[PDB]
Amino acid sequence: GPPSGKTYMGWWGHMGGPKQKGITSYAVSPYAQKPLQGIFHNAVFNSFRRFKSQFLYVLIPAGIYWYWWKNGNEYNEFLYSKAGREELERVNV
Amino acid sequence: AEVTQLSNGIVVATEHNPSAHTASVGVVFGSGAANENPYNNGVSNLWKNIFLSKENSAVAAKEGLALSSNISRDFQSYIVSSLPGSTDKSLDFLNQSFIQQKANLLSSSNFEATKKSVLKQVQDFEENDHPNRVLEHLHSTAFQNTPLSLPTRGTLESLENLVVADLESFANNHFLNSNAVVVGTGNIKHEDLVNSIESKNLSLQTGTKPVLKKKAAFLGSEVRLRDDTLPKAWISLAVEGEPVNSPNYFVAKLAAQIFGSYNAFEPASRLQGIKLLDNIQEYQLCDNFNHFSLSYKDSGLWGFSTATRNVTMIDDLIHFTLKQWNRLTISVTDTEVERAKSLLKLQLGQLYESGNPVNDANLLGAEVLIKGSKLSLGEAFKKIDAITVKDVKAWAGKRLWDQDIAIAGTGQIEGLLDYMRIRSDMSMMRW
Repeated sequence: GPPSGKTYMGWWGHMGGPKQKGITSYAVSPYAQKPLQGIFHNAVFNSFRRFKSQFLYVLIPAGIYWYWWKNGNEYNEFLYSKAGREELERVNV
Repeated sequence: AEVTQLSNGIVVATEHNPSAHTASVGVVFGSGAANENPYNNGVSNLWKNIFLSKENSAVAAKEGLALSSNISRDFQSYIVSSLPGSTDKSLDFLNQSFIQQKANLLSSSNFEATKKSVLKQVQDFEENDHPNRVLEHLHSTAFQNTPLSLPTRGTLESLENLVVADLESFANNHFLNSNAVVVGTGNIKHEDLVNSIESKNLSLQTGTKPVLKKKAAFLGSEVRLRDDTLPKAWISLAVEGEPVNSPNYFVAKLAAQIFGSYNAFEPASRLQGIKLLDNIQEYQLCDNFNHFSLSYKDSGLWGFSTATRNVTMIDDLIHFTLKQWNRLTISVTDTEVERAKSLLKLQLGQLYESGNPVNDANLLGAEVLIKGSKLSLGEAFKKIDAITVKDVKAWAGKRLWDQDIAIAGTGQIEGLLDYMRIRSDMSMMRW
């Protein structure tokens, strides 16, 4: 097969990261490891941490656009009622 | 040949070889590297090297006595070799070296020079001897938080904290009467050694060594010492083996012998009768490997260590090796068992009946410390002849088929995959 260009991911053995030295791993078999030991206290406190650091960036745009949609929908159902029909007459023309 | 044994609190066990030209006489203690907490670690190495110190070796060499020592997981030894006419001189020297005094060996200058030398040797071992430090990390992660995990060599961070008080505390707690066996191998008679010990006094201590609460327990884990600036990729991999005094001792060793050892550069090593070689020689997956069946007092290890330069095909090496390991449970043939019988008779008779008396002294001391008497080689050959294929299949189903493994590696081990594919390759899914 032909050669190809320089990529930024190699394969197992020549992956292409920087050379690393003196960094040791430690892992235990999952047969001697108890899974889901960290669901209780975890799904409460870590989930509250993940919500607290991260909710306000979602809650302010939702608040802005929901308030703007609600004000627009309220103004719609105002001016297509009997009370605002002359205003509908002057803004539709 | 014959091995005799007698007792007075000390244990005197010999092997009168009248054909040999030397005679080794020494004491083999029953403490080892597995009897240290992780803060005084390496104190046995430091006793080895103050016994082999320059002043002590000079005083030994004045009479024509060569010293020798050994630090294992289970047993220490302190062996003095001489001509067969100087067994009294060797006993009196060993008496003067350990029993009669220790303060002249433990002077300030001798201790500081020896601590400097062992710190140099441990650093040189740590950064230059790669397959042995892989095997030491394999022990350190197979048996972790448990006293069989401690290396015999000691660690740099602990060994620079030892002072003379720890040496004396270990000596008072482990160099004892019941803990020791005095061994004479080579060209000495048993009656001469017993009459010469009773001619002196040679009483080491009162005895009754620490119990050591934790019992060794295997723990499947891994450790990865990845160093990209090394030319090879050294990797050991083992399961929980058989300890000594087990009925599956020779079966575990014969299972190690089935897949043998290999060196890719030797021509007669590439032609062995192993079915792993047909898979391993095609794309040159490794440079060497050896299958080991290590047996300790509490537990053991069974696995293989290897080294390779083909760092992109390490997973294929592990894959074909472990599929060959899975062949033991299902379909190991009769001819492989007969071949492993013949080769294990060969290497076992080379090990126990080599010409060197100090190795005989180490082996006899370890065996009569653990199991009270030495099993002679003829009964060992009968026990090897009693093994059938069904025994190997039952042992492999007990110990190999879908059991946890322990992995240690250093060098360019990025090609080595995760723990889970290596663990899941222990069972074939096709059986």
